[PDB]
Amino acid sequence: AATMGIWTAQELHRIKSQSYEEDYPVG
Amino acid sequence: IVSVFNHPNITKITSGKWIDASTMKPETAEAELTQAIETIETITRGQHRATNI
Amino acid sequence: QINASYQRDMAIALPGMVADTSKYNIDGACVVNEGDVLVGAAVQVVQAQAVDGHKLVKALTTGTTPYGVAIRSHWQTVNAQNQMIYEDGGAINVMTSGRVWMLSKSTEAPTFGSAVKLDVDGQEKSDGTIETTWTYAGGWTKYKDIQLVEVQLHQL
Amino acid sequence: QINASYQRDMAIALPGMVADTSKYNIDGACVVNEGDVLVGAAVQVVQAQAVDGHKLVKALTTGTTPYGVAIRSHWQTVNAQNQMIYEDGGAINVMTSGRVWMLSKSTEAPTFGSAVKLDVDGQEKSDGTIETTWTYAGGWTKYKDIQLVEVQLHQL
Amino acid sequence: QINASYQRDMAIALPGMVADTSKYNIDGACVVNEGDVLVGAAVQVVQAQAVDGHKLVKALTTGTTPYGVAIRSHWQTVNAQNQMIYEDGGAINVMTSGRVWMLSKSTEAPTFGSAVKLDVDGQEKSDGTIETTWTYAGGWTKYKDIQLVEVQLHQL
Repeated sequence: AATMGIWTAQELHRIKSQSYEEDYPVG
Repeated sequence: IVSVFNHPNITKITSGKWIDASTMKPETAEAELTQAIETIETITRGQHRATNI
Repeated sequence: QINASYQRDMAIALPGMVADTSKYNIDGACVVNEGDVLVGAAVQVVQAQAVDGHKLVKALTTGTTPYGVAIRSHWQTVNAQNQMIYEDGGAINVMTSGRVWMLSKSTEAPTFGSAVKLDVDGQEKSDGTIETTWTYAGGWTKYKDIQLVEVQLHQL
Repeated sequence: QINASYQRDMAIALPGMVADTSKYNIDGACVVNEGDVLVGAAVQVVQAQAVDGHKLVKALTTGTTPYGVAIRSHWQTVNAQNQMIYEDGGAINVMTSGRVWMLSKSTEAPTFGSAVKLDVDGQEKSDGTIETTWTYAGGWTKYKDIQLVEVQLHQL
Repeated sequence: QINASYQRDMAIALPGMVADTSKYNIDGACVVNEGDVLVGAAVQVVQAQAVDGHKLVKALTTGTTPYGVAIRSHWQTVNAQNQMIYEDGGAINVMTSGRVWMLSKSTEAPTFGSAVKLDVDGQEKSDGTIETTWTYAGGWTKYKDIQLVEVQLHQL
């Protein structure tokens, strides 16, 4: 069968509103 | 939970003792501080700069 | 034509569910160490910290002594292989006394008041190897194919 | 100049302190005879009055069976030799089940789940002559050169 | 008290990447069966449907014959174990002609124009047992802990 909870793992989750990008200097 | 001293991706510098047998080595202290600042400037290729010690 | 009405009966219990409101006791200062724990199976304590106070627990194996049984909690648990478990490196609720429904592997009804025998994987089974001091509380039901049994647990 | 901040830690426990709030039981209808009892040491019962209902207890001696551990209260004790004690002829708070901090005379950390042996004066010692039904709980600390251990007490 | 400037170089390769815009050919009417395929590894054809026209592909095994190389696609791939893969029962992109970057288990630079030898899991190896007709295109790069090589493929 399947015996799980009420709320899925995605309803209780946070995503940070900023991204990180690597820097490659031109010269 | 990993402490700031136990992270496996922070820069670590082995250092000679600043105080040995009750005498001071300000020259060594200055050199090591300058080396650390240059390292932080260098590794990020000028993207980030040290502010706090 | 003539009308009709129907009737259905709900299941009695679920794995890792507190049987009733008798005198019980839970432990929430436990942490899962090196593995995962199924909800409804016995656990063992590997080490208790001297000054910090936490208790490191894991799944039961051969040559060990049981300590408690995990229980259901909608907030502190995770969904895996279509079931509810406690992931590694997290808090866990361990019932140290009271009546609880737990998974079983046997095939016949147990005798009320008899001692509980456990298997090496931590689920109740007759003629098992590991000997405990818990008893059967007189409960025998199946939920959509899973075998459940009601156990009386006393503090170690 | 360079500004500075410092950090310090509190102690963990004191002798006779109740460790956890987990299913404890305290008997209050008790009286003391023949001397004084230190807070944090085992006591023995010498007589249970038939009709009055008070239990007469005193300090643990040789060839006897312990009954409980005195606990810490700011109102029922008196201050002698810079420590809190229960004077003769006064009511005492005795825990019969729960988790308590007991004075210790040993030198090696105990093993979780093992039986606890007492000395002839009611203080825990690793190798004692008095056998009990209580258990270790894993706590082990020291407050200003005083050895404390954590004991789980079952009802006799 | 002087300014400074720095220089960093981009990596030039990735597993399963198309090397350049020369004459290439992509089979997209296939389907993966019996497992999953790593991006940047050779594949084999189990059977071809006579009426429907779909081909059935799987990973390269012992004694079989390779047919193509899986290529990168931000839409058709699934992210698992920190890599791009093709899960079972989904459309796959096999590449049957052109220059491609492939995972390697070698340690030395290969000779331009030599024959490519594959190891038993569909990854290039200097001393493999599975022989092909594909050639080396000359490129030889190393990403972070990953060794990649330029392989030129022609139709079977």
